[PDB]
Amino acid sequence: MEFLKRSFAPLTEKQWQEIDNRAREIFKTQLYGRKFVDVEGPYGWEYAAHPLGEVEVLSDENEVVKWGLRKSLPLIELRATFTLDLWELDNLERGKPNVDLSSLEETVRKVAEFEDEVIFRGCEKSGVKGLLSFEERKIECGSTPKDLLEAIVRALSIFSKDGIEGPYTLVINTDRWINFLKEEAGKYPLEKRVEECLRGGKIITTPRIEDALVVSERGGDFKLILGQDLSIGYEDREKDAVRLFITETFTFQVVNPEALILLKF
Amino acid sequence: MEFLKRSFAPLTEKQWQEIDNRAREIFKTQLYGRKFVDVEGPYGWEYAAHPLGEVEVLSDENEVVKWGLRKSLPLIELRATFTLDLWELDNLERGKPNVDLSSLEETVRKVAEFEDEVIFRGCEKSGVKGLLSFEERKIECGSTPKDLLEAIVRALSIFSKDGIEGPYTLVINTDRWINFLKEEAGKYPLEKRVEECLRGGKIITTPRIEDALVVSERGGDFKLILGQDLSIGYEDREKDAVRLFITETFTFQVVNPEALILLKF
Amino acid sequence: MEFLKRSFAPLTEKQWQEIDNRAREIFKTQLYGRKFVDVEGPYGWEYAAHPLGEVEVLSDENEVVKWGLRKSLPLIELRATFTLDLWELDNLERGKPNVDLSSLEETVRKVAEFEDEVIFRGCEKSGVKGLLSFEERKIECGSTPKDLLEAIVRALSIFSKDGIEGPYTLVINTDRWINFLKEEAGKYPLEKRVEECLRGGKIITTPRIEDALVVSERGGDFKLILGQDLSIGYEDREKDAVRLFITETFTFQVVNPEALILLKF
Ligand SMILES: Cc1cc2nc3c(=O)[nH]c(=O)nc-3n(C[C@H](O)[C@H](O)[C@H](O)CO)c2cc1C
Ligand SMILES: Cc1cc2nc3c(=O)[nH]c(=O)nc-3n(C[C@H](O)[C@H](O)[C@H](O)CO)c2cc1C
Ligand SMILES: Cc1cc2nc3c(=O)[nH]c(=O)nc-3n(C[C@H](O)[C@H](O)[C@H](O)CO)c2cc1C
Repeated sequence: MEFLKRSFAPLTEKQWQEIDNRAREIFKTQLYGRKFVDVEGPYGWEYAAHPLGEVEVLSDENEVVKWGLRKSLPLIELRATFTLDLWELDNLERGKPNVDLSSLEETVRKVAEFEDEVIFRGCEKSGVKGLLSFEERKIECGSTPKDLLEAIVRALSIFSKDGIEGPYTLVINTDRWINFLKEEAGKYPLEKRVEECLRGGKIITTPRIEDALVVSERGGDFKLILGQDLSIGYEDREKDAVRLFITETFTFQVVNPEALILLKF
Repeated sequence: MEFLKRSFAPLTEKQWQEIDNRAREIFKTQLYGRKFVDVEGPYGWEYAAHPLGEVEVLSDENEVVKWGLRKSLPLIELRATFTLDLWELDNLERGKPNVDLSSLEETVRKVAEFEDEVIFRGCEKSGVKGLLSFEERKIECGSTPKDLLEAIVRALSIFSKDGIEGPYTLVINTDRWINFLKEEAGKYPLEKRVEECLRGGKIITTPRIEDALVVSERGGDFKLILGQDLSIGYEDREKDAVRLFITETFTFQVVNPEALILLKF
Repeated sequence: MEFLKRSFAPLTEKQWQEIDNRAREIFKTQLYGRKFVDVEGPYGWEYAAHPLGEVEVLSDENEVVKWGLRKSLPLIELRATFTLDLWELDNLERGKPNVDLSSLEETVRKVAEFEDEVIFRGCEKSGVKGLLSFEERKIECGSTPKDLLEAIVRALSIFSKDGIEGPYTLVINTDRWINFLKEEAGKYPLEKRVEECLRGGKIITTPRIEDALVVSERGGDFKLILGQDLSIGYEDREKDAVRLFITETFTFQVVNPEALILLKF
């Protein structure tokens, strides 16, 4: 990847490795969307659009030759920059085990948050529709631990009436889960009951939403399309610091809206 | 090519061959643009857009993460229909050499004219710019046969001052050429003089323009991009007739505007 | 060639190739002197002077030991600089076919003009004498197309009286050639007559002179001596631009002044 001009920066191999290994760890645990969707393999740094499969007509009614245009989806590209310090970085060659790298982490968190916002709520100027926008898949619930177990059993019937099968998964907030655990105290464990009602499912707690939703994981309903994965590169040299950046290119879409249910409580 | 539903029409092999061979001949001689441009090979019935290689910025000035969208060109698709007669078509099996096929020819001519209009004058709603739009490549001429020979020699100097080489070609109207031939009568032939001033070039007469232009043919300056070539297919059956159609998908662009000169007289 | 510090510039192989290929084309057609002289092979970046073969005496008349110094010609070295833009250059990796490179071309033209001026008119401070300085090889002509054909036939006799043979070539201005072509209109072609009078020669039109001259091309009368050919290198990096330069080292001389005739009209 020669468009990332790495070999013109005054660093060594050990310093490059130390920089990469720290960002990999945080990206592993802070990307919540990539836990239950599909990913389509990289195409390259020159890919530009993804086809939809239709045509719109722009000619009159009485003409002999008739014509129109094809339709597609554009990709999104991002870039974010930060700085580091050379004397502090150079203590690694004298044998120091712990070095200060706070700016890197602070930037990584914001990039992850930006990426999740599009999957959960969509983008207006690009023509993307998110999960929380389908308002014909909502059902009502209550505020006691009993209504949750009622609602799961009600949802599985609607799933069966449409032909959808496979393992099922629950995605829920964190404070509500803690409140439920506090309210149910001194009795049979609640995780066991929930997994038995799901018939061998899973629970995922996140701070990105405000209520709960239920999905199926047979495969082929939510797609994320990548051109280039997340990468780090070099920009310029200041008086006694260096400047680096992070980049990526992507888009997202939803195919079958019948494998998703929203709970309101 | 199974999207052209040919095998559901009540015809035989000889009738299909007779229909194809007549259209090929007229398409060979009525497509004037394809004589001096480049053609990029077919990509398929699902190709949708062609990339340009840029990005436009849509974020604010003070933000930490910045983003934009990629850019491309959409393709154009066309379709035209006509009808034929079964009893008249069926005399071919009794041994008749000449059959009436006038509607086919009348439709082929209009399709060819539509295709040439875009190359010579562009399309507003698709973002295409044509040859006659570059107004900084014009020079002046006169109305006598002497000024043409002066203008060619003047143009070759401007060609040499930019680094452009290769064989050269002249494209001119028809009535003006006939008038020049009438005005020069009883002297040395004019084609020989013109080709000697071009230093071994060629002359092309067409009814599509109104003046003359000079181009170079080294290769790599005018591109035509095809998805699917021109094809014939079947639609439905009327009381005692049949209905067929013609289709294609394409786009066009100009790379180096320095291999083109326009003459005004 | 390691004195051209190329590998310290933030560019890639494709960008270097794109920069070289454009300058080669313009240098090919804008160097007019190198069409009918001889070139002596490169000697290196350390060559400094070329010997003439004489000695001048600096001692008195009555002395017992007598001495002097040898004589030679010094070489000329040049350098010219320009700047380019990084974001615009970086669109080549996204797939763009046409990039802006105007400063390079504007500098190349001036370097070519500087080089031709020395061959055609000489240098005072270096001790070089040019072609248009030999005033004992001039003959007179007129302003009609007939006098040119008379003058060529007169010149070949003077050539034969000295022992000079070989193919012959005519070098002439451009506006005068166009005026001659306009004045001779409607008759036998003029290029054929001129080449027949030259007995199988060639014609070269240039904007560098004001009249015509006739030369012979048997070999060994006009020499151009090179130390290093034309080259491109890297200087420094500005805020968001880069700085590059062009260099060369040469000299020139005339051996036999009897293979050259000047026409005045
Ligand atoms: C013993 C010593 C070691 C130093 N080591 C480094 C170093 O590894 N990196 C660095 O950037 N500056 C270092 N400096 C400081 C450097 O000489 C200077 O302060 C700045 O590089 C420019 O003023 C060092 C200074 C001293 C006295
Ligand atoms: C001797 C004869 C031959 C015919 N051949 C054809 C034929 O080849 N194709 C056809 O469409 N109709 C043909 N017809 C006409 C057909 O029977 C009828 O007019 C229409 O097909 C429906 O009314 C023929 C009629 C006759 C009397
Ligand atoms: C999406 C995006 C892509 C960019 N690409 C480049 C680039 O390829 N080269 C460049 O010099 N600057 C680029 N810049 C601008 C760069 O971040 C910044 O403007 C200057 O490099 C220093 O301010 C880009 C900016 C954005 C937002």
